[PDB]
Formats: sequence, C-alpha cells, structure tokens
Amino acid sequence: DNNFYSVEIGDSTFTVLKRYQNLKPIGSGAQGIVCAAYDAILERNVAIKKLSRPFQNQTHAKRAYRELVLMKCVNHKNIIGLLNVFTPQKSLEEFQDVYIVMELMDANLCQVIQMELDHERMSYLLYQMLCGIKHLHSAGIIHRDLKPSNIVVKSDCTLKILDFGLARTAGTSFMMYVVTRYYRAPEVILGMGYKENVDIWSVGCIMGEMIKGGVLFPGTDHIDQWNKVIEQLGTPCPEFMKKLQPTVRTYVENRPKYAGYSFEKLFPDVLFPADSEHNKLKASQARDLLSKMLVIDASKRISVDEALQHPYINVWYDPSEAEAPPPKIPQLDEREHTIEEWKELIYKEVMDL
Ligand SMILES: *[C@@H]1[C@@H](C(=O)NCc2cccc(C(=O)Nc3ccc(Nc4nccc(-c5cccnc5)n4)c(C)c3)c2)C(=O)CC[C@@]1(C)C(=O)OC
Repeated sequence: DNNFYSVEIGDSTFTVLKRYQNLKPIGSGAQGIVCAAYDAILERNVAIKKLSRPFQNQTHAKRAYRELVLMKCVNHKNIIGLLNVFTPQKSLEEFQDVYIVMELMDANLCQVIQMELDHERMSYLLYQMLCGIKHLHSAGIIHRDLKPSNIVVKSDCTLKILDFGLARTAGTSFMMYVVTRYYRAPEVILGMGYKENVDIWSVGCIMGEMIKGGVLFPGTDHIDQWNKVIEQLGTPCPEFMKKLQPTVRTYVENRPKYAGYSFEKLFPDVLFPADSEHNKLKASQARDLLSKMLVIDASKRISVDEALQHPYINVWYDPSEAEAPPPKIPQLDEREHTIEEWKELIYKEVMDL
C-alpha cells in the first residue's frame, strides 16, 4: 500500500519513506530543508534534503538538475556522495517535490574553526579540501562558491564537500543562494574572469580563518570586500590593473593606496601553536603557504597541484584520494530548456530509480 509517510516539520510538510524515522531537523535554519534520521535497512544515520519546488523558475531547475546528476556519478572521499533519491508522487502530473538522502556528517567546517585545533588537524582538513577540489577541477568543474557552510567534517576530521557550486557557468557575484562574499576571489569581485586557481583563494581565506578565529576579510557590502582585501594585503601592482575593466579600473586606482601587511603580522606566532621548533617551523610553513595562495594576481596564485606538494600538506599524500580516476558524465549539456522539459528531465532520473 503506502510506501511513503508524512510529518509537518520546520513550518513545512515533509514526506519521505518510512525507513527513516524520528525526524530531527537542523537548527541552522539555512536554505534547503534537511533533517537527520536513521535508516533501518543499512543501519546508518542519514541527512535528507528536500526540493521545495524544483521548478519555481529556470534558475532553480538548472542548479537542481546539475547537483543530482553529478553527485550520482562522482565518488570520492572528500566529496559528499548520494545514497538514494526519490519523490512520493508517482506520475509527472503532480510530481512537484524531490528528496535527497546522503551520508550524515557530524558538523560544519564553521563550528570546527571555533574550537582550537592543531597543525596536524588543520592541514589534514585542507589536504582533503584540495584533493576534493582537485578531483572536481580534473572533471572540469570550478566551484567558486567554497565556504565553511558548504563544508562538512566528521569526528575523525574526515572532510566532505556539500555543494557543487555553479560548475563554472555563472560569473556574477550576487544572484537571486550564497550569503557569503568573504571567501570570494579578487578577480570574480572585479569581473575579470576566472581560471582554475579561483578556488585557491577561498581555501586560503578559510585556512586563515582557523588561525585567527574570525573572518579574514569581513565585508559589509560588495565593495567593502575589495577594500578589506587591499587594506591588509596591499594595493596591487600596475600590471594587474591593465586587464581590469576600465569602468572599475578607474575606481581601483582612485581608491586609496595601502601598503598592506605581511603575513607575519597578519598571522602572528601567538595565534599559532608555538614554544616549539616544530611549532615555529610549522608556523613558518603555514604562513608561507598562505602567502602563495592569498595572492591578488591570479597568475602568481599557487596551483592546487603545487599546493598539494607543499611541505605543510604533502605529509598526507597518497594517490587514491588525490590521483583518483576522473569522473565521466556523458545527458550532459550546456543548454537551458523548457520548464516542462526540466520536470520531465529530472523525472527520468528519479523514476528510473
Ligand atoms: C560558523 C557558522 C556555524 O555553523 N556555527 C555554529 C552553528 C550554529 C547553529 C547551528 C549550527 C549547526 O546546525 N551545525 C550543524 C548541524 C548539523 C549538521 N549536520 C549535517 N550533517 C551532514 C550533512 C548536513 C547537510 C548537508 C547538506 C545540506 N544541509 C545539511 N548537515 C551540520 C553540518 C552542521 C552551527 C555560523 O552559523 C555563523 C558563524 C560561523 C561563520 C563562525 O562563527 O565561524 C568562526
């Protein structure tokens, strides 16, 4: 008879399979309704995220279709994986909602930054992130939306990536979505274009956040962000200014020039674990890697491959999380389609279950 069951949670009607019970929602209150439940069949706890109405507009279905198809066919330690997908409606007529279950994680990367950590833990967390993005870049996907709230870790400091970002499609910084400007690159904020090193900037800001305990570049508005970057890092050299668009090229030069601060005073030894030569040398190496990754000019930005071979990170090097086989997604398309086609397109995968 019935294979789905109902409960009204978080001001919303939630209906999924009976295998999961004792629904407990996330208290974060963030967009995307997800609750924690326990799956009886395989004896593991699960996180379940509901699509409210995937087809409210063209922006929704495009991102919803993207994340389902690619999460189904990439399989990596540092990227979150998909276990089951289903929707209660059995025909497309009233098919209107979709649910996604996946492996549960203990916490966000945000809260992990609050608790003091050590170099062994910090680096392994970054190592995982770089091979998470390196596995994505090899597939041809630029995240550009990396932030602590899109990153989850477990009790063993195993890190997994929650989001697939925009997959290198949209280049706008403020869309109809992300509540964070802080971790975004200088090129994206200036609309100068992006390459594969854009994401290196955001892992640099996240890494710097662990050391200090606060957001590295806190910007109240779109343009405060740029001011905060150059208040601490210094004004860029003229060669960087040439490629900028003239309308806002003018503005950067007319904006005041700041010499900037060096990473030793940006990241002092007090915030690091210290008093040891191992600690002092690990404090050096951490700051040195921050310098290579927190570069305004994209051309001197350290690559993810070189970042993995940095002494601070290479201690965890083993090819199977890093040098994985590239995931292949041949249904692939660069095009946008009808709203009715969108439901029919996603209906195929959820009903070919
Ligand atoms: C950090 C940031 C922050 O999150 N800080 C503390 C905090 C406050 C309130 C709630 C939470 C919270 O709910 N955390 C949390 C709870 C459960 C889970 N479980 C979970 N597991 C697997 C998968 C998912 C998931 C996956 C996909 C979509 N949705 C959920 N969920 C998780 C991961 C997290 C935490 C802030 O809120 C602001 C302040 C910040 C920036 C800060 O102070 O950093 C220094």
